[PDB]
Order: sequence, then C-alpha cells, then structure tokens
Amino acid sequence: MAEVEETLKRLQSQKGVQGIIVVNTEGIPIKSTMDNPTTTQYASLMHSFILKARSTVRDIDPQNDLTFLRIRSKKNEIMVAPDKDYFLIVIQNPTE
Amino acid sequence: MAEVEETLKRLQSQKGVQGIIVVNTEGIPIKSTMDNPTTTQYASLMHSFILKARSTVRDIDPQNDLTFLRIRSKKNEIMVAPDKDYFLIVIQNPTE
Amino acid sequence: EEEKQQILHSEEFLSFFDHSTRIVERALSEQINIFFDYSGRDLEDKEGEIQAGAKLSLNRQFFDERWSKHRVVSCLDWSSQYPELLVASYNNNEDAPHEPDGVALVWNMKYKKTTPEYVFHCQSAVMSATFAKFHPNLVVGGTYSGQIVLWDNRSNKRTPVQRTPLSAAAHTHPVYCVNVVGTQNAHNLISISTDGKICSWSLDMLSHPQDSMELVHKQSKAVAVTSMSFPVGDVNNFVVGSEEGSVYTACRHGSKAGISEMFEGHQGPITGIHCHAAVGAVDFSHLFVTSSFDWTVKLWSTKNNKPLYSFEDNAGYVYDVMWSPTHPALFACVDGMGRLDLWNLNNDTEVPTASISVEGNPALNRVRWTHSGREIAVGDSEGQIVIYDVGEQIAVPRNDEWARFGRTLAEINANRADAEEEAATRIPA
Amino acid sequence: EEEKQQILHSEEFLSFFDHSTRIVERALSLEDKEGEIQAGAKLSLNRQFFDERWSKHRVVSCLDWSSQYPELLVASYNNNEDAPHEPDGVALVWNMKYKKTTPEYVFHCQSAVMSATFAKFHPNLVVGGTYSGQIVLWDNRSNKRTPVQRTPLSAAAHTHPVYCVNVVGTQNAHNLISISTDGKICSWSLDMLSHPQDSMELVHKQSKAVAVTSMSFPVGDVNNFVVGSEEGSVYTACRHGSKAGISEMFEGHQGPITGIHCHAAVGAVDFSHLFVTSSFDWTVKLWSTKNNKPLYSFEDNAGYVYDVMWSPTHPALFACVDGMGRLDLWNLNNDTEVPTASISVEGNPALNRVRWTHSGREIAVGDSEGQIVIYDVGEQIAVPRNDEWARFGRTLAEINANRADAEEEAATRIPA
Amino acid sequence: NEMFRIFSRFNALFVRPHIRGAIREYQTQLIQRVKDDIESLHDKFKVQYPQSQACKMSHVRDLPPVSGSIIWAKQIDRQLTAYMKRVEDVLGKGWENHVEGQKLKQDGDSFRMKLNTQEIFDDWARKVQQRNLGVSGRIFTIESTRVRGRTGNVLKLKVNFLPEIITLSKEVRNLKWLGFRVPLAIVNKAHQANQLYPFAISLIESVRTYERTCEKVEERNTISLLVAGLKKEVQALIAEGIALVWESYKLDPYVQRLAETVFNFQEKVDDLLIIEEKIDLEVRSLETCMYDHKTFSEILNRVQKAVDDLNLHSYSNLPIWVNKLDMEIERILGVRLQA
Amino acid sequence: VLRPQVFDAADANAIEEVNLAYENV
Repeated sequence: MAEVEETLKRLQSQKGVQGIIVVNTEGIPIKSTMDNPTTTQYASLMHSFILKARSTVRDIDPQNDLTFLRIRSKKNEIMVAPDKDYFLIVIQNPTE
Repeated sequence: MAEVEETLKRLQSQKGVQGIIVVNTEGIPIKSTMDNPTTTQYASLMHSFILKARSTVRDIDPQNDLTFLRIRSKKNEIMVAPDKDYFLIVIQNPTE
Repeated sequence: EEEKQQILHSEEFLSFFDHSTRIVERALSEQINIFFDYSGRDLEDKEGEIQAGAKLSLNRQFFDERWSKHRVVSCLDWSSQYPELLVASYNNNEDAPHEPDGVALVWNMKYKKTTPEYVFHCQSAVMSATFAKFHPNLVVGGTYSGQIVLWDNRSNKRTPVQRTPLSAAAHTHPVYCVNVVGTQNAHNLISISTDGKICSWSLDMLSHPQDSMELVHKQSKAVAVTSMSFPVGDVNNFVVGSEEGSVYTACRHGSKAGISEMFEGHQGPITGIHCHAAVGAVDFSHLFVTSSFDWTVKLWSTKNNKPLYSFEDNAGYVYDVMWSPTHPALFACVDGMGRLDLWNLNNDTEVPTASISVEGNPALNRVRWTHSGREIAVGDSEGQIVIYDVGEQIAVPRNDEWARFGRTLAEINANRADAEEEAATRIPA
Repeated sequence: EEEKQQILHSEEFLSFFDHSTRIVERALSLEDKEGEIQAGAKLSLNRQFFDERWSKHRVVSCLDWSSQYPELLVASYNNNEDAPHEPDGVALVWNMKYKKTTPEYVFHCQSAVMSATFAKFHPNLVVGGTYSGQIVLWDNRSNKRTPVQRTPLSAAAHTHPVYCVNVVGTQNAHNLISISTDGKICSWSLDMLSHPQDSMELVHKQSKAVAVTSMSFPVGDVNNFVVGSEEGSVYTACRHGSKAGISEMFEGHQGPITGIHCHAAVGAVDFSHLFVTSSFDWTVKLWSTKNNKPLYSFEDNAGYVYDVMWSPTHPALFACVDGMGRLDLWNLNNDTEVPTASISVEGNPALNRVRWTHSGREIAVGDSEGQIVIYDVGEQIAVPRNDEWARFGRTLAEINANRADAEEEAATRIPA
Repeated sequence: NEMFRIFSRFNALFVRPHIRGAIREYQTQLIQRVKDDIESLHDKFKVQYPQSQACKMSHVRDLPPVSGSIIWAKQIDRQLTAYMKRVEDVLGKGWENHVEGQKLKQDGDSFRMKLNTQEIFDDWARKVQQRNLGVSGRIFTIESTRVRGRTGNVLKLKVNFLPEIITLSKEVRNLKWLGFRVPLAIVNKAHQANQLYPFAISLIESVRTYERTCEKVEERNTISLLVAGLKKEVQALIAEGIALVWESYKLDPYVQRLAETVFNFQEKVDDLLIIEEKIDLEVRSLETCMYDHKTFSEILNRVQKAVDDLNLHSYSNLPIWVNKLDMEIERILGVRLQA
Repeated sequence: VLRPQVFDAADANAIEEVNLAYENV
C-alpha cells in the first residue's frame, strides 16, 4: 500500500517520466502517473494488453515468471508488470 | 562478408542468451539447426506475443518506434523487438 | 477503488509488489544504454591520472534520508553468503526522534541504488550489528540497552523479529560487540556488553544465551570491553580492549575462561582494533594491532604485553582500524576526520601506503571492507559514504610477501630490539 | 537450409542484425553439503544399480556409456551364471538423469557376453561381443531384444574368446576394432557385420603370439594402440598401415594385464610417452612408451586389481579398481605411494570394471554382488588445470629423475 | 605398511647413526608386525583358492580353475618373496642373517612349501594325464540324458569335445605364461582340439540356439503348428548334422548351413512372436469387444491385416492355422451372440 | 614431515640449524 506507493514514487522519482501506471485488470489503474481520463484510457489499454500478455505467455510457457514484462520501445519503455490481483505498467524512458 | 555470422555468434555467445535464431519475416524459424519443433513453437508464440505487443503499441499509438520489448519470461526472457522483415532472437538473462 | 486500496494493503499482494519493485530495480540496474563505446577511448585521461593515485577510487555512496539523518554508521558487515551486500547500522535518530533509535540500512554492491534491499527498524540504537555467517536471510544486532534483536534480510518487516532477553542477568550494559561465531554445526552467537557480559547466545533461542559471562580481571576490576576481535579457529581465544586502555586476550573455555592476557601500551580508550586479517604463505596468529583515542595506532603480539609497533602518525584521536584481509602489509584505519590510513608496511612503513584524511573531517566510525578486501566502505556520521576501490598493484600481495612479511617482522623485531636496548642503556646511574 | 542461409545473408537483414546485436550487447553488458567436495564428494557412490531382473545370478559384462547421450550409461551385465534358465546375454542401462533402474534398452543375446560398447559414432545403436567370442550389435531404435546384427565367431572369424574391442573411429569413419582371446585385431565396419572392416591375428616376438590382457589407443591413434599380454609382454600395437601390429612387447609387469588405459588426461603437459598398466600379480605398474620398463608402480593389495586406467582429466589422478574391495585412486602430485582416498567396497565386494564420466564428475565401480554403484566425483583434484597439468608434467619429469636416481642409488648401494 | 613408511622416511638418513639404537629397539616391533603379516598370509592361503571371491572374479577374468589356482599360488609366492625382501631390507645387512631373521626365513620356506605350486601343478598334470581323452569325427554326440527324476531324455547334442578340454587348452596357455612343464603329446592333442574349437564353438552355439528354438516352441505351441515348415527345416538340419562327421572335410560348410538354419529359425521365431502378440491382442479384443458393429468391423479389419501379414510370412500349415483361428473367432462370436 | 604445504617453530629452528651448519661448513 503506502510501501507500494513509495515504491511507485521511487520508480517515478526519476524526473521526466511520461507515465507509470500501477494498474488493474478492470481497465482502471491502481496508481497511474497522468491525468485521470487519459489514465483510465491507458489503464484500459493496460488491462487489455495484460490479458493479451498473459495469454501470449501461456502460449509460450504457462509456467513462467507471472509478474512482469517490460517493453523498452523507442517511444516509451513500457515496463508492464501485472500481479495476480493488482497490476502495474511503467511506460517510461529507455534510459532508466 | 561475415558481419551477420559475427553478430549471430555475439548474440549467441552473449551472457544469459539462450539462443539467437534468425526466423523469417512471418516469424517461422528459418535459422534452426536444432530441434525445429520446439524452436518453431517458441518462434510462433513469440510472433503471437509480438502481435499482442503491437496491439498494445497501437493502443498507445500505432506508428510508434520500438527499441526492444523486454519480456520477462522464466524459460527465456526476451529483450527482443520483432518486425516484418526477419526475426533474430534477442533473449538474454538480466543477471547476465 | 476500496478494493484496489485493500489489494495494495493486502499482505501477500503488497509483498508481491515489493518483490516486483525489487526485480524492477534489478532490471533497471541491468538497464545499460545502447550508444556505448566499450573500446576504452574515455579512459586515457584516467590513464593519464592513473599513475598518480589509482590505488584509491571511491565506488558509490549509499546515502539516504529515510533513516540516514542523525544516524552514524554504527557498524558495518559484508554478507558472507552474498558478498555483494553490505549493512549500515544507524545511530539513534536525534533529528528524527519521532522515528525510532535504530533502522538498519543496506549498502549495496550488487546494485547502485539509494534504496536498501534490507532494513531492520527498532526503537533501540544498534550498537553492534552482525551479519549471519552460517545463515542466508538473518539479521541481528546490539541494542543501546543491550538486548539483541533479530531480523531477516529476505523478509518484508523491518521490526525486530525476535529480541534477546533484557534483564540484570541479561545484557544490562550496551552490547558493544557481537558476532556470528562457532562452527557450522556447533555455532555460538557471541556478544559483548559494556560491563563485560560475554554473551554467547543461540540463533534459535532469544531467551537463554548459550554462554553468558560478565568479565573482570586484575583483581576482578570490571571489564569495559572496548576493542574486540578473536582468533580464527580459536573460539576460546578472543581479543579484548578497555576504555581504560587495557588490552587482554579472552578465553571462552577453560578454568580461566575470560580475560586471558593483559596488555597495555595505549594512551586512550581502545578505539580501533582488528585481527591480522590476512592469511598467506605465513602464519602470523601471534600478532595483531590496536588503536585508541590518543592519535596513535599500536601493533600487538600474542606474547608481547608491550605493544608490538606504533603507527602514531595521526594528528587526532583515532576511531577505527583494520588489518587487510589479503595483503599482510596493508592495514586500513579510520578516525573522526575520515583518516583512511591504508598502510602497507612492506610498501610504505614510515608513511602509510594510502593515508587519506577526509577533507572537512568526515566522521569515519565503523567500517567493513570487501570480502576480498577489494573495496572498503567508509562513511561520515552524517552519511557521506565512500567505498574506495583498491589498486591491485597495491592491493594484491606478492607470493613471497608472506615470507617477506615474516622477514619484515623479524626486521621489526631487530629494530625494536635496538629500541629496547636503547631503553635499557638509557636508564642512568 | 539454403533459404534460411540467404535470409541470414541478406544485406539489409545482415546490417540490421549487426546493429541490433551491438545495441543489445551494449544494453545487456545443504550448507554442510558443500563442505565435502574434496572430503567425500570427490568420490560419492550415488547410483547403486541392481535390477533383479538382471541382478539375480548374473555378473557384469563390461563398462560402457553414451558419448552421444552423456546422460546415458550402459550397464553391461554378464551372463546369469547361476541361472541357466535365464538367458546368458542381455543388456542394461543406467541413466544419469532419470532415476530408473530399468534400461533404456535391453540388448538380449543367447550367449555369455564378454565385452561391449555404446556408439557415439552410431547413436541409434550399440554393439557387443560374446564371452564365447561372437560379436553382435543392437539398436535402441528397434524392437527386438536380441542384437539384430550378430557377427558370429567361427574358425574364419575370431574363434578365440574375445575380450578387447572398441569402436575405432568416429562417425566420419568407424572401423570398430576387436580382439579375440588370441587377439584377433578386427576392425568392424560401421554398417557391415558379415565382413569386419579388418581382421588381424597379430603376433610378435618371433611371431610368438600371446593373450593380450589389455589394450589402449592414444587420442586419435588410428595407427596405434596398446597390446598388454596376459604373459605380461606389453606389445606395441600399431593399428593402421602395413606397419600395424604387435611391435614391441614391453615388460613392465609381473602378471596378466589387469587394468590398463592410455594416458587419457588432457592438459598442457603431453603424456604421449606415458603408459598406465596393472598386472594380475597384485601389482599395478605404470609404464612408458619409449622406456618399455615401468615408470612407477603401486601394488598395495595382496589380491589382484579389478581395473586400472589413467584419469581422463587429471594427469595426477587415476581410476583403478582393486580386488581387495577397496577404492583405488591416487593424485600423483598429491599422493603417489598411498592412494589419495582409498575408500573400500561395500562389504569389500568383488569388482569388475569402472567407467568415468565424460565430464569427470562421476565414475562407475564394478560389483559382482549386483548393486552396480557409481561414485559421484568432485573437482578437487580430478579437474586438471593446464598449470596443474604443467605441475603434473613437472612431477613426471621429477619422477623420471627419481627413477634415474633410484637406478644410480641401487648401482652404488648393492651389498655383496 | 608402517615399517615401510618408516624405512622410506629414514632411507636417505643411513649416514648419521643417531637412530641405530632406536632401530635395534624397534626391531622387536618390526618382527612382531612381520609375524602378523605372515599369519595373515597363512590365513589367506588357508582360504581356498577356488573359495576366494577373488578366485571367482579371476575365473570371470577367463581364468580356467586349475590355472587360477596356479596363478593364486604364484601371486602368493610373489607376495611372500616381496615380504621376505622387505624384511631383509628393513633388517639391513643380515636382515635374514640374524637369528630371528633366519627363523623367519625358515618359516617363509615352510610357507612356500605349503604354497607348493610345484605340488599343485604335479597334481594338475597327473589329472590331465589321467584324463588323456581324445575324439573327433562324429562330433555331434547326441546324448539323450534322462530328465531329473523323469525319463525324459534331454537330447544333449554334445560336440566332439568337452568343456574340460577347452579349459585344459586355456590353462595350457596360462601354464605356459606361468612357466609350466606339460606333456608334448597332450599339447599336440590340445592344438588339434583348439583347431576343432574354431567350428566347435559354432556347434555349441548352434546347440544353444536349437535349445532356444525348442523353448520358443514350448512357449508358443499355440502357433507352434504355424511354423511347421521352419520346424521341418530345423529337423532336417538336425538329421544332416547327426549323419555328418567332422572326419568329412565339409564340417565347416555343414556348420555354416546349420548356422544359417539357426539364424533363419531365430528370425522366424521373432516374426512368430510379433504375430502372436498381434493375435493375442485380437483375441483379447474379441473377448472384451464393445458392442459396436463398427467395432466388430474394425476388429475384422485388423484380423484381415494380420492375415495378409501371415500370407507375407509364409509359415507352415497356413490353411490349418486359418481354420483354427476361424474356429476361435467362431467361439468368440458365439459368446457375443449369447450376450 | 612438517614442511610448508597445504606455523612450526621447532621445525623452523631445525631447518635453520641445518642451513646454518651447512653455511658454517
């Protein structure tokens, strides 16, 4: 909670971050890092991509580290990290 | 005239890298000098995950540029970036 | 909403999120750039300055604010199972009196992050702080009162997991020294209180110590255990120093289990003393070194109640000193001025090999080098952390440097024989 | 194949692969059980194999394993001597990975089998020779328990009871060598059993042929091998060409050649002149190539020795088996006279042979009792570094010096 | 071992006589250790040479038992000579020349007499002379030895040689290795016997294979009629071998033909075993057939495939075996009809 | 016996005495 809030703050302590969303499968974020409407939109995208990534991982191997998968893109280093109950995703810069 | 082979060896002898196999643009394993069944299954699942990741990217923005999706997979975590030209594997251990 | 808040507050889910952030930090530490030039074109100016002091190179600075303010580096221990891990025992947060008197911190060699991997927070000032020699995920230290606490590095609760007994029979005096001792099969959680309570405890039992003994010698004069060390493989043998400036060997077993020897040469309370930590082609168990609050460092020997040799170059009262773990010649020291005094006697005897007092006089109080000794963490009380890397030309001892170390020790014996003959003949009639 | 190579050799694809590989390289650039590596994990009998379907009334035929399948070791059980109703020929396999006493294949046979081997050159199949002396070959691929190929011994074939045979040559060219009791040096073709690749009833010492109780070829020695007589006359066995055959009957033993192998250790020091040998006269004496006399000896047991072989990695260490029911392995630099760790057989059971792991982390131990036990090996002394191989070569030169010094001291110290 | 270690430590130190008195005092302990070693060697000798599990292992090393006893005696003699030499060296000059050394030497001579491999070899050579057998020509000595308690004459088609003879040849090689003295006429007879063994081993293996074929027939007498032609071929080969004689020079080609017959019989046995597995599977399927008409059709299709395979097989009495199979199928179908 | 290999004051004294006797000779 507050420890997780501080963990999110520390991962976002690096200034210049576009947005990191502690997320949830319900299309809404546990803790996003942007304006609320765009946060809900990107969090719905996060839930959709999270289900997609869970399915793709199970297609690859259904016995893997069921915690995260970063996507370091030249536009946003999307550090997606969904838990079993909660979720997270960090669309960050590639430098960090 | 051996830069491709040198790069394949460098990504193959890389620390934590379990393999760098040049698969086709469609993702089917072209360079497969090993058990072709498991390699082709992994490459096809990687293509499915790449489609899911491109879907997530389009959920952010369709024509964005990508460096390397760092998928955290316990069997073989892939810091790779697929395309529509070929598929050379980039999957190395973060600890190596 | 409220379900999201509960899932954040959910213990298993919060622990999973914490492990997730831990692996995230591991990956972000593994997150190297892509425009790199590893050919070394940027090290020539460093190589242009390497020939003038590459033996010292600070690595990182594990400095924070969550528990660093008003909290000195009370003790330091590099984890045996994971040498890439180091601890940071904190003093009583006077500035953060709202915060408790002790919150442990991890100085990390595995990664460069201000966030510690393990923390042990408790309401008492951590005097001693011993890492688990035979265990992978345990933490324990010494309270300002003296009751030893327990914690786990792998866990997710900084509170003192278990606490040792606190009583007149238990550690009434502050726990000056404590270490993970004994065999892997026959262990001993040896601890030392200020009054002299030699507290061999048990990792399983936080009520009854395995061997508790208040210490006193010299017609049972109370033992203020100042300098602490022990012999390798000799669980009975241990090194004792006094605030009254008295050194003694300590016996754990035997009819005289307690203060065994009696040595005194210093002019201050025994500040910094570590055993001869280097083992090579020569066995030098019969000697050691010591330092006090008198701006001097006194070498010691097993049979010599008089100190072996003097490193008195300090311009102010010393705080800490340690013989190197690999090079017999080398030995690092510290003081309230940050007196980094790595002195390789075979290399530089009259002057230290690396004598670096901190500008602005940083308060170097407690420290622990690398397991290989390649780096030594040094820190001000306010929290100015320095981990100086060691130039291997100075760091790596020679193969003959243990035989030559015995040669230099015999040379010191001859020079001290000249000095003692001068002392004997200098008495007039 | 060709299309995949062209895909890997497309200029745009090659340049993108090079840039991406450089970028990725830049971006990615219990507790007490660990205290016995030199103190018990150096020799830890772990896989005691005894499948009573074969462990009853039978013996151990030979020692074999798969270099093609390194997790696979062949448990060569001999004939059911006390069970005539049970067949005299069958095979077993011990898996390093799978925890099953059962074989991966049971190569059955009518008759008693003396020697056998697997085939890294032919990974689908293995082969063996009868104790009577008829050779045969079986494949785990097929479904017939008996060996499908069966090189029948005859008057034309190797009539004498064969004991020495090896698959000479890799898959590039395999002419599987053999030797009868009289030593019918018989290379056998990798796919022809009606006719062996070669055949030679060799002889030496004015053609006075003997029973070669041991044989060993050097690494890549297509034209050389060892021929260790049961008479004790270790013939120099050239293997190929018109100069092939028993050349020089070295005499470095006092009994039939019990255990012998080439200096299988690999390192900085070349042991091309070395020779490892054990006699049936309760005396194991390591020999030399040029010096037909034995280099050094070890004869601790009053009984004879079950086996002896140079360690495949450590020049200092060696793999030997004694009939006194005691383990025989000594690190020559560390322990030469006394063994490095002279463990004992469980109940001092009768041993047959041994088979070290290719990685050297294990070694088989013969057992006439039935429990085929293999000792898990550490890397305390078996792991030879090149400098450790250089140290062993220095020790070998010093041993030569000590032998010359012993000769001189005997010359100057004979009382008469 | 301790005496050897002390001697190895002190061998280079023969110059300074500082420990001469220590050696003189410890001579008693050395003599006690030597007596203990002699007693242990006597106990080992008292252990039967065949009774040695090492003796069994040496037989497993292709050791014929007389040669194995001889080799055990020779190894005991070598060990005793080594012990005597070590005792003499430890005692130095006169290590046996002393009174206790001469007593130990007399005891060692008595132990060597008790290890009389000359005497054991005389007994073995006398046994060989008493054997003195010889026979060739009609090698296939078919001995119809009666069963254990039953009258069944187990037709042991014994070869024109005895396994004792082969052991004698191997032990002759071993005794030559051990420097034995043996009779030359017996040596020539053994050379002839070894020459006969080049085909004699094939004959013995053929006997084992014929026993295996008979055992397979006993196991699968149900399909035993199905291999009538192969059994007839085997019987014809047996008759040819019984009529033959190794005095006739065609013994090698006759053995070759018989071995070809044996290999063909083994191949037929394997084919019959595979067919028997298929037929037993079909019989079980008929017994536990699910009541599907398509199921019965599939069973019949498998049966027709088996029939085609049998037609490819070309075994003996095919129509009669087909009649038997059809009758069995009729019985199974009748059970199905009652159901 | 007690040579340097994987202290011993008396053994060192004996070795040094041998060396010094050789030097004196």
